[PDB]
Amino acid sequence: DVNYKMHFRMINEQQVEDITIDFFYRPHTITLLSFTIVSLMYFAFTRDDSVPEDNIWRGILSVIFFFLIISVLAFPNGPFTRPHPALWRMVFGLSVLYFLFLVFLLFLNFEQVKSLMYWLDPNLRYAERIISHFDIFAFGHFWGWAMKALLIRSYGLCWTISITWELTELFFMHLLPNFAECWWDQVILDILLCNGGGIWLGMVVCRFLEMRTYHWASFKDIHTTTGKIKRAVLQFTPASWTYVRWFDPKSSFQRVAGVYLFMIIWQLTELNTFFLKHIFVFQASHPLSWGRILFIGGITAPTVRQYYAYLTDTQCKRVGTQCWVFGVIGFLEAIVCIKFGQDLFSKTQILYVVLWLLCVAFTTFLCLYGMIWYAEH
Amino acid sequence: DVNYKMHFRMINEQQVEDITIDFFYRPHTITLLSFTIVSLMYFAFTRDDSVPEDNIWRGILSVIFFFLIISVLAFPNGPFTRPHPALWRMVFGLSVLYFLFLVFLLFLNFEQVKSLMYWLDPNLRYAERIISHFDIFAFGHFWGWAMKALLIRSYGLCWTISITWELTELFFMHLLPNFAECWWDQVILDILLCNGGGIWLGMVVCRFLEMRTYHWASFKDIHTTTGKIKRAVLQFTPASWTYVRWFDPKSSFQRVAGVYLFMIIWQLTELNTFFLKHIFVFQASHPLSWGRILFIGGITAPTVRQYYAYLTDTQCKRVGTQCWVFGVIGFLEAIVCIKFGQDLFSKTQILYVVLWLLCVAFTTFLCLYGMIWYAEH
Ligand SMILES: CCCCCCCC/C=C/CCCCCCCC(=O)O[C@H](COC(=O)CCCCCCCCCCCCCCC)COP(=O)([O-])OCC[N+](C)(C)C
Ligand SMILES: CCCCCCCC/C=C/CCCCCCCC(=O)O[C@H](COC(=O)CCCCCCCCCCCCCCC)COP(=O)([O-])OCC[N+](C)(C)C
Ligand SMILES: CCCCCC(=O)OC[C@H](COP(=O)(O)OC[C@H](N)C(=O)O)OC(=O)CCCCC
Ligand SMILES: CCCCCC(=O)OC[C@H](COP(=O)(O)OC[C@H](N)C(=O)O)OC(=O)CCCCC
Ligand SMILES: CCCCCC(=O)OC[C@H](COP(=O)(O)OC[C@H](N)C(=O)O)OC(=O)CCCCC
Ligand SMILES: CCCCCC(=O)OC[C@H](COP(=O)(O)OC[C@H](N)C(=O)O)OC(=O)CCCCC
Ligand SMILES: CCCCCCCCCCCCCC
Ligand SMILES: CCCCCCCCCCCCCC
Ligand SMILES: CCCCCCCCCCCC
Ligand SMILES: [Ca+2]
Ligand SMILES: [Ca+2]
Repeated sequence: DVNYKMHFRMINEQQVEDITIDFFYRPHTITLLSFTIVSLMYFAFTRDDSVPEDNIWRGILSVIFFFLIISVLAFPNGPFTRPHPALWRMVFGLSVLYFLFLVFLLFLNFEQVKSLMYWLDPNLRYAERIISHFDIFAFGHFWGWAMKALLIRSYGLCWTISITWELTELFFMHLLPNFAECWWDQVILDILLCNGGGIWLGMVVCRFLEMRTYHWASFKDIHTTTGKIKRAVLQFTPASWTYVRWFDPKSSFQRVAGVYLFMIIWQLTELNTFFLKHIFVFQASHPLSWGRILFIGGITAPTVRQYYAYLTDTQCKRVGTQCWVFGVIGFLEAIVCIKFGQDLFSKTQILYVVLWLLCVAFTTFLCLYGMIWYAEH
Repeated sequence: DVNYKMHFRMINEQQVEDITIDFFYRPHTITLLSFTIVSLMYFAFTRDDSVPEDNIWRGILSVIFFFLIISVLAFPNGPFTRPHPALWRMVFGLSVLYFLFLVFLLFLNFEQVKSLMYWLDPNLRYAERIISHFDIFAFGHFWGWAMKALLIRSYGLCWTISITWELTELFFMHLLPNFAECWWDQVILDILLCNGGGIWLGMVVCRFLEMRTYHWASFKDIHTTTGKIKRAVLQFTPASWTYVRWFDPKSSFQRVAGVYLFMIIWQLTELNTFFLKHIFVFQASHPLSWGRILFIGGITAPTVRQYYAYLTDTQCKRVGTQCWVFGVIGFLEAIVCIKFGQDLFSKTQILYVVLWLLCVAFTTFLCLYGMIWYAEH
């Protein structure tokens, strides 16, 4: 029983090792208490508040900012400790804010959510060929799949969802009877170039990061100018890497069905992004579109590393809180999409979605046959 | 360095001892996730949302409830572990919610706060002798002072702050030139009877609880129904008691300054309770008054214990997060009172307030002389 509480404190709050510069790791939480009061003392007695709209906006920014200070003090930092554990406490603190925002949205009607997002941006109310198909949003697909394949560490898992989703996104063409988007982009250029190339780069890098010896010197010990610039930059790369193996030659039916739930919460999060963009109409260049994808992408890095630990390690006995909060966010967005988007469909095709998981299990099972038959042969 | 992190975890998250009924202490957080998702599914797909005000109110309620759940998952439980640590995690979560609400209020103007509190309760817009002076609010004063004296374990501190604050509240009579309240109440009945009796009862109970042997049996081991009822009721009393001694015969000036800061924040909280009520006009029977007083009294106990631990224990080296949040809440309430209440005073008497701390240091210094001279004599 000592192991459970000890093993959970590696998933939830990984601790720093070989602390040599103790300035960055020694809490000063009365210089934080004094800074918060003197900051708010300046924003109270000097800031003009004759504009009612600006008071509400600046109030939100301060509530969000001072919830990140609470996150640094109290929230767990996941399984990550670079560049600093406090970044991953503030990354977790934003997950709780987004989770509670989705809880609130579930009780408002459609007109109140539409009016809420016409307050964030008033403009929302009024709203050879290969080269053009690559743009700043192609880097989002490429570098998103490069990051995902880094922590999934499986060609089969990544290509099963890079293929099935881009087939699903092409099937959802009756939602879009206006834009003349050609099918070749979703099946050829996305699967092969953005997703296919991005997966390879994240798998080439991950292979490097697991054959790398992590002997970390101390920033004080180095006595060359180029050496300190080298060690400061490398503080933003992983300290170590865990060898990820999802299946085994003898994998329990609980392990097969834990990987299968992974490929369904994962493949649901690609369905929330598609629908949240269609129900609440905003373009891909709006900060609500790419800002949320960056945030969900940032939550994914410690969620994949906490789901893997719980799924495989036999002494964990608890799922980390960041993996918990990602679970509700992925599921609450679906309810928001179902509740608000009840008019964009007339004949609902959930048969495709029902067919969408049958061909995912049938393909995970082909991954099991691939591994088991390869070990013997 | 090992002791600091170990000693802080005895103040931030005290762990349970002699767990015999493991049902109450084994996390089931995927069941929590499923319950949250199904509850929100029901509230989304069955609740009528044609009334916007009801939508906003129920959204606030649900956000608070699920922040309580998040605090059960992630927030620390202070130095207390009875009846369950989760109650104190939820208490800390409510502390954080109130602190963020105070952060938000500092940017709104007076009219926006008035409109907000009229939204909370629309009625706010339209708003022999000894026996009558005793009511349920007298009971509130009595039991609050009983709890305070229980956690401070000092006649000197409690009586000093009681006398000083009642004198201050009597002095603040130019704020109230309409109600015909006299000095008799505040100087006699609110010192000798209510506060005096509460302090005496709290000190008697603390003396009992620090001479009590806490041999806790197991609810399963007892084989008499009366015994099981007895052990179930006693789960809501402290498991142990700490002998509290603020001063010493040889007390460092740091200890004297820490006790002085403790007393100053205590009297500041009393001032906040007075000024919030007189600025934002709500009567003493409104939930905004007594609910806030109950909430602050609930925050006070782990705050007092953690402040004592940090002040006296030499290996703590960090102040618990609940104490941090309590201090920031008190200071933010003071800032709110200063910012919004700038019209209820014309000639500001801070000389009395300046005189209010000089006579607290003098009275603390008489406590030091009392202890030191008593030990030799
Ligand atoms: C409606 C239309 C049609 C659609 C239908 C579709 C639905 C079809 C049905 C799908 C159901 C399939 C699941 C079946 C049960 C699986 C049991 C299982 O293996 O349990 C466990 C793992 O699984 C878990 O339960 C883990 C925690 C999950 C909850 C947190 C969510 C975080 C999400 C993060 C997602 C990240 C995404 C990243 C994105 C890139 C392991 O089993 P165990 O033996 O208990 O564990 C042993 C290990 N310990 C306990 C010893 C440590
Ligand atoms: C304007 C008009 C006139 C008005 C003027 C008035 C203003 C006049 C000026 C008043 C200020 C008086 C000087 C204060 C000096 C303090 C030095 C000191 O002793 O430090 C420390 C304690 O003190 C602290 O700093 C503790 C943490 C405080 C912050 C938490 C807030 C929550 C409090 C919750 C209050 C609860 C209330 C409950 C109510 C019932 C101890 O010193 P150290 O050696 O560092 O500690 C050794 C111990 N370790 C470190 C080894 C572990
Ligand atoms: C701005 C700082 C630039 C980087 C300067 C630099 O040298 O940083 C060193 C520190 C940690 O220094 P150590 O080598 O003792 O850490 C040992 C290490 N944990 C290990 O695993 O060996 O990193 C940070 O906290 C950086 C916080 C950045 C927050 C943005
Ligand atoms: C602001 C810039 C932040 C940039 C932060 C960055 O690049 O490194 C942060 C973490 C470092 O993780 P640790 O070395 O603490 O743990 C290591 C743990 N055992 C593991 O298995 O990784 O790496 C990842 O997220 C890896 C995915 C990369 C995601 C880009
Ligand atoms: C409703 C339950 C009635 C009480 C029934 C009862 O017998 O209590 C069960 C447990 C007692 O736990 P142990 O007896 O193993 O000791 C525990 C600890 N190690 C000690 O020895 O102190 O208490 C709770 O968690 C009660 C949670 C109440 C939450 C409201
Ligand atoms: C819902 C009803 C909750 C009622 C809860 C209750 O009465 O007990 C809760 C705590 C129990 O404290 P522990 O035994 O965990 O720690 C013991 C620690 N070493 C100490 O010093 O106390 O007691 C106090 O708050 C004591 C003040 C009383 C405040 C009323
Ligand atoms: C893991 C990092 C998460 C960061 C969240 C991204 C939010 C950015 C919002 C930017 C809005 C700018 C408007 C012009
Ligand atoms: C330590 C416990 C804190 C509980 C907070 C008290 C809030 C109660 C509000 C009740 C409102 C009822 C309106 C009729
Ligand atoms: C422990 C009891 C908490 C609730 C106190 C209710 C006070 C009601 C006051 C009504 C006066 C008219
Ligand atoms: Ca696509
Ligand atoms: Ca009084």
